[PDB]
Amino acid sequence: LAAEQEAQHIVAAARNAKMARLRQAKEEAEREIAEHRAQVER
Amino acid sequence: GEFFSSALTSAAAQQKL
Amino acid sequence: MVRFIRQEAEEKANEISVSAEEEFNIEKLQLVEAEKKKIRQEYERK
Repeated sequence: LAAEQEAQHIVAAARNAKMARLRQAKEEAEREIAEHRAQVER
Repeated sequence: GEFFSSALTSAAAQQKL
Repeated sequence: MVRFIRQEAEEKANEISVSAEEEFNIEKLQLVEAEKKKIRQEYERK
């Protein structure tokens, strides 16, 4: 049915979205630490 | 098994279930 | 009706995903603050 079919897609994509968002957020987060380290190195 | 098709039709008409 | 409840459950899963993403962003900020702290400590030692 529509109820059975619809719920599966978002639930399946939720884990992938969480993983991708976590990886991306870490990606720009490490940028701040790298910039601080570069300023300290300069 | 006989009423599976009717149940599918009823689920389609009426409507994590 | 039933599709509404199914979409509500799917949106609850998506909201759990979004909350995990936000918590991971906060954790990444804390981890890179710790990285800045250890970098500052090692740079001061150097």
